[PDB]
Amino acid sequence: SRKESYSIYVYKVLKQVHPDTGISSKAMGIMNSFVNDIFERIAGEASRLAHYNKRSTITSREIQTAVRLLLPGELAKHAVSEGTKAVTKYTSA
Amino acid sequence: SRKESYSIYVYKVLKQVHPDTGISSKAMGIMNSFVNDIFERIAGEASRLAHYNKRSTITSREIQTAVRLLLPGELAKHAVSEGTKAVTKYTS
Amino acid sequence: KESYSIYVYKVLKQVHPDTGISSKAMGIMNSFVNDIFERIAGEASRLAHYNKRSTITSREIQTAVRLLLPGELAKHAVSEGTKAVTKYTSA
Amino acid sequence: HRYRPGTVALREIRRYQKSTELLIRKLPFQRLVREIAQDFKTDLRFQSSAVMALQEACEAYLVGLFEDTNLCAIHAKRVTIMPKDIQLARRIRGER
Amino acid sequence: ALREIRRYQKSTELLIRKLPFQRLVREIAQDFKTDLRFQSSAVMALQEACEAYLVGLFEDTNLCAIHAKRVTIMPKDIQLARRIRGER
Amino acid sequence: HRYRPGTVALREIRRYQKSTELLIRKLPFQRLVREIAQDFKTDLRFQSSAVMALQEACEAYLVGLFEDTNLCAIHAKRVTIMPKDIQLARRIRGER
Amino acid sequence: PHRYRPGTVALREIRRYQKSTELLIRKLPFQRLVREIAQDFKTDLRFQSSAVMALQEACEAYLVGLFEDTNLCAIHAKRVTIMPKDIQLARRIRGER
Amino acid sequence: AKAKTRSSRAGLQFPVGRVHRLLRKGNYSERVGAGAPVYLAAVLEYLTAEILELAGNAARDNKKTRIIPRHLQLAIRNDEELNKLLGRVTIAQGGVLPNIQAVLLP
Amino acid sequence: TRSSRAGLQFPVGRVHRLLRKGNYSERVGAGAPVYLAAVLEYLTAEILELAGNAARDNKKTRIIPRHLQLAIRNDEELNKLLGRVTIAQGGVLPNIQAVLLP
Amino acid sequence: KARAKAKTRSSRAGLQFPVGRVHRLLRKGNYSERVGAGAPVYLAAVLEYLTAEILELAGNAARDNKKTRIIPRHLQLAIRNDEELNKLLGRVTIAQGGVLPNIQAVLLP
Amino acid sequence: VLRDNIQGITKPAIRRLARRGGVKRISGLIYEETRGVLKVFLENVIRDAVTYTEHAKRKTVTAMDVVYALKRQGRTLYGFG
Amino acid sequence: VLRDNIQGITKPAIRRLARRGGVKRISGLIYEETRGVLKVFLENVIRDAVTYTEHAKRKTVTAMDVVYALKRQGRTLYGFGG
Amino acid sequence: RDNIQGITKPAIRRLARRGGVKRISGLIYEETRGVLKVFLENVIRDAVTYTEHAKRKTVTAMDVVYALKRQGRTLYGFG
Amino acid sequence: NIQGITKPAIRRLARRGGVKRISGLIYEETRGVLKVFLENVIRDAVTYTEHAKRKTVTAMDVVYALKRQ
DNA sequence: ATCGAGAATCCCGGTGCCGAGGCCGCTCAATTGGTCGTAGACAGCTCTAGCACCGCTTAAACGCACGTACGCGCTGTCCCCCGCGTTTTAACCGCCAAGGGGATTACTCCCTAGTGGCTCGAGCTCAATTGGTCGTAGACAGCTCTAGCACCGCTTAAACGCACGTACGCGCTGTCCCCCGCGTTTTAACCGCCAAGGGGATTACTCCCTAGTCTCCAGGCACGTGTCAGATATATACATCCGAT
DNA sequence: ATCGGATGTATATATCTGACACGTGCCTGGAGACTAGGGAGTAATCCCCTTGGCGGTTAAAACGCGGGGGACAGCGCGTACGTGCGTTTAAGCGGTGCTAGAGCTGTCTACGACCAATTGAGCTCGAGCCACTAGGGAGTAATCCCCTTGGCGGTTAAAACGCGGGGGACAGCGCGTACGTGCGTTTAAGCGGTGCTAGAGCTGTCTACGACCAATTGAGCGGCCTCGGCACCGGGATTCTCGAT
Repeated sequence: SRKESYSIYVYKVLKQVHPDTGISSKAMGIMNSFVNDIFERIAGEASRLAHYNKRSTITSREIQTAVRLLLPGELAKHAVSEGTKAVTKYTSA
Repeated sequence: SRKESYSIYVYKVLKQVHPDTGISSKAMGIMNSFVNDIFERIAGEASRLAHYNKRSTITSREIQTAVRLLLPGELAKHAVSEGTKAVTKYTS
Repeated sequence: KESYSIYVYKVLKQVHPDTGISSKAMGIMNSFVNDIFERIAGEASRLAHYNKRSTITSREIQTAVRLLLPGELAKHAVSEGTKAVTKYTSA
Repeated sequence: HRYRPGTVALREIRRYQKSTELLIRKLPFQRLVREIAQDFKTDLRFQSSAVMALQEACEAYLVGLFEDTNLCAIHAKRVTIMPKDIQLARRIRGER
Repeated sequence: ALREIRRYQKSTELLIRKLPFQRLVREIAQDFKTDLRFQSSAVMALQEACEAYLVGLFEDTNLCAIHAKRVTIMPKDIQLARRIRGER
Repeated sequence: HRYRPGTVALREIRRYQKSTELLIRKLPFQRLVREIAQDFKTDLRFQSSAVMALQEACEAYLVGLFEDTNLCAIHAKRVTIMPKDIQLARRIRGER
Repeated sequence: PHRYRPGTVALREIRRYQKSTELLIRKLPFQRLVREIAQDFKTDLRFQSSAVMALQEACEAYLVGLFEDTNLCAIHAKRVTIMPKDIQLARRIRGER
Repeated sequence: AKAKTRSSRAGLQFPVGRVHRLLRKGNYSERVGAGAPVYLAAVLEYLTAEILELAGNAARDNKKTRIIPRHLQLAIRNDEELNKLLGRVTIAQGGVLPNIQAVLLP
Repeated sequence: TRSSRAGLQFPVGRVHRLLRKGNYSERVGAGAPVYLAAVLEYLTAEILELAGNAARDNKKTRIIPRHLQLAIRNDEELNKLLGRVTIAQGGVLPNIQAVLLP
Repeated sequence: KARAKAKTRSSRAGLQFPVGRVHRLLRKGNYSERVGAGAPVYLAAVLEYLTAEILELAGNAARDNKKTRIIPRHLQLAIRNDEELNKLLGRVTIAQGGVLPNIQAVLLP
Repeated sequence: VLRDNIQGITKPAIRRLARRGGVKRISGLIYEETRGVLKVFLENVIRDAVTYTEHAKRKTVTAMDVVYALKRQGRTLYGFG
Repeated sequence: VLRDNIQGITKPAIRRLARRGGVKRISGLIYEETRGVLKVFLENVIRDAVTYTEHAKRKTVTAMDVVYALKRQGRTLYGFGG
Repeated sequence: RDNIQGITKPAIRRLARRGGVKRISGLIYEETRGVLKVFLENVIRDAVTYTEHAKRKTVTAMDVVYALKRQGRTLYGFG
Repeated sequence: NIQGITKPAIRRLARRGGVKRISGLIYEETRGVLKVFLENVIRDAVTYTEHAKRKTVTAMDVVYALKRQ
């Protein structure tokens, strides 16, 4: 009976950035479609970019060069920053 | 600069079978490629089954079991007859 | 009554030391090496004959490997072969 | 007290650009989708969410086409959008 | 000389001089990476791409011009083509 | 409850594609081979390796032919293999 | 305004071309194909004409045999128009794919 | 000891564990490294936060406490980078930016 | 010539040389080349008869490739023997699938 | 003037496969009048190579099936799932090997 | 059991669509033209959808078939499924 | 009990072979048809095989005769005497 | 370059006519081109390698016929 | 170096693109267009080299950078 | 660019409702820890090939000037779209229930965990290695003349694009064959042990056959030649196909 | 089936040209002849693996049967493909360079065959060590209930529509500007190379790091209830157009 989404996490981020505002159901579906879409773009480019280089593993390097490919300009910088900072905040277990 | 072929012999047999008719050059090339091909088949198989029985000589027995392997049906029978006839006339 | 069994076992224990082979799989393996041998030697003999030379050298064997083997196989094999020959010539 | 030609029009442009609702009526579009769908398979049903996806797509596509067409019309030194413009727009868009 | 359309439309050969384009691609590349080398196959691939893109844009541009009841291409037309093609 | 037609069929497909054993009963096939061989030469013995080689060959050939036949059947927009399919398949194969 | 029933000059052409015995592709476009395709594998090859004609005889023979096989697949599905499904089935059965 | 979620070690709201599962199941690779899902989750959270701030300020600017589709559309279509990223997408129930060509004014 | 002792047109001597020089074996028996010559002459004669009557029935006097193609492809055994072969400039047997007739 | 210790050419080449046997087979197989001295080390090297390729693929294929031996089925799974190797051995049938599991999609529920 | 519904896309509706698109004056023979364009667009999106639905072996096309159909046609849609 | 052994190839056996080939539904006139094709396939291989053992002047068909016959007719077989 | 499309549609139609087909769908004309290309790519690839082993720079008819023979398509009429 | 792409060449393109007459302000304009196209494709190409631990741009990198368009 | 009129929107305060949002109980997807086998990072090497730079023709870029096409703004006629009031239509709401059909559940089958053949050493033997002789393939360089590219002018077949209409592809519908699932009944496959011999395999023994070498010559290859078989060009004769009776 | 009435192919009739058949001249190879010696033939014998032989159990084949799902035929439509015509295009025939290189040559070194003897690797032979009864997953048939389809009943928003008149489409016109062209000048691309070396692409090695496993649990999800944020309304306040001048 259960079907998954990203709704609780975009609510978490939403209350992180705008504690006062909320969100309607449709806007929630837009956000979830956005997260799924950008996920499939990044993972797609990462898989193809692993294949071109004949390497059988998707690493954080593939994700970051894919992120440099899909995102335009300054976004790709912040994305590359957050993504790497988080990974180090994870490496020190 | 001397490159042999089978042209003279296919012409001789051709006049044996149809003395009035002739042959074009192209058809002659098909004929010569054909005889070369069938040669490669019979000699190849003869060598292989000579190698299978440890024997080191390709004799008329290897040629005839090879021709039984490659040629189909009545072709194979008539061929085996021709070969034995030629060998027997040659021996005498 | 010889075969290629000991050499495929040596290669096996070289690449996957824990696993072994059943007799049937062993017959599949050496039957395979026998077949591929006859392929390479066949093409080598044919193209040595085509260029009217009476010697099958490492040059003919490599063009046979290039004709029969597909893609990267033919590349990786060619590396092994040439490297082996060099390791043989200097030794 | 008539309104001069061309002022109620851009009044409507402001109104409908500020609005966000679907602009073609629901049941006609629904029956259109059903009739079109009968060609590829006859016994087809549609989840309401599906026809609503198809209508959001349709209206979005048509407003984008209409703005591009408006660009072509202005490019021919005009104010009236006419089939010349739409056919040029879908020609360059590659929509054939 | 409407023949220029005849001639060059029938042709299948590069229309921009090769090595000037080579320095163009090289200069453009200096922004993204220092001491890039290029194998010639690559520069010829992107030059062919360039030529294809430019001729397609030019056909669209001529369609805009003809649609405005003119015959001469103007920046109006190229910008109109790129603002409906989905370009910047 | 009882199984819909065509379910035990797919169970058998999964089972036998995952399987790796001979599917023709050993002794009937053995005498088939012997009977066929008696036509070409009489008073023959067979080492067991030989008849089992012939069975591995036969069964492999038949499963490959059956996949091709299934492709012909599906190509005619069907699910049932019929001699139309076998004859078409070994005609494209060149098997006279 | 004489018009032949659709299908008449088609098999009229098949009768013609089956009794014919000549190459069916323009030899110079085919030669340009052979030259460009070969250009990837080795640079500036020369071709004796007999060789290019060997390749055209081979090519055309292969394509007419494939076409009879594909036509057989087409009729087996109870139509008369050959379409890529037929070609792909035919090549998959002859062992080309 | 008592288990923590990878998303928390990463300092993220988005589910690193889910992203990993989706990467593996979708057969993008034979094998997925351990830093991939935490990175990708981090970027999804970043972009999500970007659109959610801009939309937040859109709704706030429009006397409302709740983000509605129109607020997301105004958010993206007025931001060059996002509008490029989301150029060939259509925000359902989002409408279009108010824009009248100057030639059409009186 | 040995070919005359055997009673054949094809060259026993040439085929013998080919067998020895040809990478088939080391020793070549004495009866092998006359047998092989006999078989090659036989098959040659057969297809040359069928081709002969094909050309003659075409009212042309000289055998052309097409005549060899009709000769081979219209004979069951010969068609099998030369199955994966391609007779250059030979065309195809006239054959129209019956379902396609008008 | 005593000899040197006999060392095998197969070892000089750095191979497990028998250069000496391969050489003998080349000469006896009536392929040529003459076999070059570097030919058998080349041929042996390639035979060992392909053996290694299929033998690794089969080995870890069997290890996925949680078994300590390689049986015919494991090497056929190795061959038929590798585009190049399957292409090379498209006309052979590994006795006791079975077939790759595949059900035509139109036949599934 | 329906036919001739392309005229059901009323002229005021099309007019509104144009107004949102920023159009001020709209020629009269566009209203039919637009309908034509609309039909073919829809005809494709639906046809694509059905193949997705037929692939999932159902008898109702879900919104995910619409969204997949559009995504293949380069027009991704947010807010459904 | 040596004549008519082509009938000894039961309908279930053929059915299994077909299932391994991935077929779901099987018409009945195949059970005879397939028998026929098998009878001829086998008829060819043994013929080749027998001539090989007839050439070696023996009286048992050996496994090498089968594997050689299969290669000869373009169906190489791995696993029996190399 | 880009020569494949140079094999005209009428030509393909002719090859088809010799093969005995009456009615031909249009998407064959592209399909067949593909089918031809890879086929040619194989035989030619063999031929040139035959040339390269022979240390020549012209591909001879014998390289073509050898390529065809080693691909199971023996060709008569060129040597 | 953007002005290396010369007026006779832009001409040759517009004619290849079927253009009769050409306003003189086109050239700089089309030059600009060319730049951005190159500026984009080239960029992607080099990020395919940077990911490949390389310092030369191979032609594969430009065909992958091109299909990203 | 005024002023009154006044029409349309804009705005604000009230009504009330439905979904946003949070607690909750809970289930199932994420976490946890240790092996271990291998993907990939990294380093170094081989030699490709990328790069910067040489001059030299000549193709083409370039700089003017000239005169002409074109486009751009102005004007007159006029077509047709806009705005609006009045009638006409069918959309919308909500609600309703029946039920299709997709979701969800309860079995059931599969697929594992658990309680004889293939590796390892002792004793030969047949083949691989050694190294020195000897005879020849073939490595190598070059001279020649074939023959493969390259271009070109004309003709004219053939590609090509397209207009038109029917014939075929494709789906949809109904019916009825006939295949599958499944339980019962009926064979005959498989298996169990065992020995007698056929026939394959070894061995040993002499001996017929073939390779190999040389000299002789005639049979077969390379050109040259002349011509008639077939090629090409045109006309007619005949076999068709189309439609209508 | 059966006339006319076109259409297109086959055949015929004329003419001619070049591909084929035959001589001419040469030269490489096949034919005798001869001995050695090595593989082949033959005998006896050794020994293994093929063949039988018979019942007993029971795993599987055969059989029967109910239904259900799929083959298959008929029909209806729409549109893809085949025919046909006129225009365009480049192919192909013919005949010309020119020069890359296929093809033949001689020569002298390498190198690979050949042998004897020598040893060890690989073979063989024997010995001995590594089915049931649960519980998750995967399909799958039954069953649950959610969500699609269709009806009520209107009223009422929204489509239709009809009409005049305002304005924008558009066609022409005139003129001035700013492309196009042509020809004289130049310049730098292109091209055959050399000189150098960054790096690419490949191999080898070693480690770090992800697959992989059930067992546990707490994060997230379906359900459920509450309440305020937000849509909607009415009526006034603002602003924004419109006309006349």
